[PDB]
Amino acid sequence: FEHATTVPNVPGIPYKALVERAGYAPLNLEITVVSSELTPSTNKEYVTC
Amino acid sequence: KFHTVVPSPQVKCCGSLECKASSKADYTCRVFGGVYPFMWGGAQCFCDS
Amino acid sequence: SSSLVSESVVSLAAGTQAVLRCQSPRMVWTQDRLNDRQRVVHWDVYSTYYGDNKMERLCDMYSAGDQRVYSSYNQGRIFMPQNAFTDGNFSLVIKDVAESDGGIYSCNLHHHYCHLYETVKIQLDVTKKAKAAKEYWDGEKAVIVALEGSTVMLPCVNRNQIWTERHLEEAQQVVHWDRQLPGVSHDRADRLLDLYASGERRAYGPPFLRDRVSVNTNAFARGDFSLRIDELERADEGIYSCHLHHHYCGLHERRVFHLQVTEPA
Repeated sequence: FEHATTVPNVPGIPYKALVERAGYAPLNLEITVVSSELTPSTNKEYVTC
Repeated sequence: KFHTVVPSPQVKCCGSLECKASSKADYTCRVFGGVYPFMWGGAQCFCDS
Repeated sequence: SSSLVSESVVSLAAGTQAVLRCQSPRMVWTQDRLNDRQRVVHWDVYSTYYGDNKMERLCDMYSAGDQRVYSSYNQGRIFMPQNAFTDGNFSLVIKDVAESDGGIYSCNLHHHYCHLYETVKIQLDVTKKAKAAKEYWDGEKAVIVALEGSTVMLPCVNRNQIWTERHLEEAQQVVHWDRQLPGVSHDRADRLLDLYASGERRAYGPPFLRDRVSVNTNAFARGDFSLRIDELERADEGIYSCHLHHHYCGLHERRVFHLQVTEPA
């Protein structure tokens, strides 16, 4: 089963959700963003000193 | 263009075996019971399935 | 003077080329002295429980370097003390052990300049809750039946000077070939040759002896200090002693050959 959510992008804030389907008991779903990593693309122009 | 690696199958004679995952790209595994491999020499195992 | 490591006896005839083979791979020396005293402590976990599961290299740390956590997810989860090299403590901390974390961890310290290494194994078995969490010894390691969902600490502390940055006189490999002639005492033996990792070489005795008594040309590039004694004279007998020293690492090796020469009738 596929189930979507919108989770705040902040570390150490668990998000709780469920999944509803007939004939099956609800199942807990915990999402945690352990750590972000924003890596950009760069090119070396030159070096001075 | 890629090339499929087809390593020799791990045969267990008169025993039981299980799959194990690996780090190779696209690694796929599967076990099969009831095998009875044969060769130009003859049977490579001797037990009925 | 170097403490006893290897002692041997040799016998040869006069007019023959003797080879007293002194060698020590730990006397190999690196031409690069740029902070060559780098130490890397890293933790390698193999999850033998999950069948044949590829081992995970959780964390690296370099003396004069960062504690890089290999995988982004493990960031925060895996922790090692920041003063690890300063105090010698290299234990690991897993903030929340889960079934995925179970396995045999192994801390490994590596010293580049000495080309030395050490390592110890510690197991981490994950049990559901505190009714089965404990620690024991299997026979080669300490095993922690860890509390799932809570912090667990895997210990290893190497209390040795090799893994600390206190001043060590920045010593480098040096070698002294002496020859205790018959009737002479050891550590008073007339020096035959002196070598240093920097290529410094000193010879002793008459020039003919220096030509005959000679150590290989690239000793420290090979960790070899074999002494050739060409066209042996019966006066070239005695206890030859090669003292190999590296005080920065603690090498104090002695390699001895009791070369007794004989003559025809």
